[PDB]
Amino acid sequence: IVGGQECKDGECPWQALLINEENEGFCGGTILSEFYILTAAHCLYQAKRFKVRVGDRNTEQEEGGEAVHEVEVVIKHNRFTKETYDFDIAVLRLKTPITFRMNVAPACLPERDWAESTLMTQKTGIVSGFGRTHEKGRQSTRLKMLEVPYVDRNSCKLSSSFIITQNMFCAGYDTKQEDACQGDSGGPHVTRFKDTYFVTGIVSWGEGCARKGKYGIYTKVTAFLKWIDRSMKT
Amino acid sequence: KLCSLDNGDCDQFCHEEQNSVVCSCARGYTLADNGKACIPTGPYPCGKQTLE
Ligand SMILES: O=C(N[C@H]1CCC[C@H]1NC(=O)c1ccc(Cl)s1)c1ccc(-n2ccccc2=O)cc1
Repeated sequence: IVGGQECKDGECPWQALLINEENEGFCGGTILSEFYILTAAHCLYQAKRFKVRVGDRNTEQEEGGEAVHEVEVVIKHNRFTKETYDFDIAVLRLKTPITFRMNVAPACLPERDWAESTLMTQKTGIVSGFGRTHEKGRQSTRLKMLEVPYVDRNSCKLSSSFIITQNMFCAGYDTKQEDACQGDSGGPHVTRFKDTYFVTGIVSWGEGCARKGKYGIYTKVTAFLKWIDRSMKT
Repeated sequence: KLCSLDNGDCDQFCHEEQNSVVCSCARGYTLADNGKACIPTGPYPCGKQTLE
């Protein structure tokens, strides 16, 4: 995350962190239920064997609320390709159920029609992650969040040098220096409605970070609600 | 506007059936007796920050 703020105690309980064999985070994810995690398909390439950590807000030390979970089944969408980055979505079924507590709780899955009409028409969304604080730099050791405005679909298609498919949407600022970055991929993008946070996106990609004339690209969750449903059964 | 009018007074999901407002909740919530509010069934309902 570039810009934005630190997630304070209990503010982003649905954040998950994929860690490699060296216990270092390479990507993010979203808690969907005691057994399921939502993330990006391109993250499944950032490492061979990885685990999921929840309840963490500061990577440097261990507060006592963290928990590492092993992945039982990896469910990546079969239409994903690094050539386009379309269908950038995956679901992880954990071996052990997540125990909800302070800083550990699921985000809500909304109904398609209502979400597109009521959530994505709101002004902004919320993105989070332990990613880079500057286009060039080391990952963050603190969990950060950032409010990013929904960008006109036409405006973003115009500003991109790659095809924005119907499985993606843009969020961010044209010139302002705030945006997600390397390391936040697969992380959560949620939208608030009456003090309730619904999952509306998945951190997917961007041309640089916070660059002028460039926005953030997210996987459109309302496009995969049934896919997600099936995944949480098989 | 029904659903287009302040979400039809629903706490969460709003649908229009028979040209009337029908509210519904996400998994883990129960529709209250007024048929509009959504009541959580556990201590860690989805979508809520754990602020306590
Ligand atoms: O790794 C990437 N960019 C990096 C830029 C700096 C670090 C990363 N920046 C991000 O990860 C995000 C920035 C802001 C968000 Cl949100 S995520 C990437 C950029 C472009 C594409 N890409 C898209 C469509 C088709 C082909 C294609 O190569 C894939 C991956």
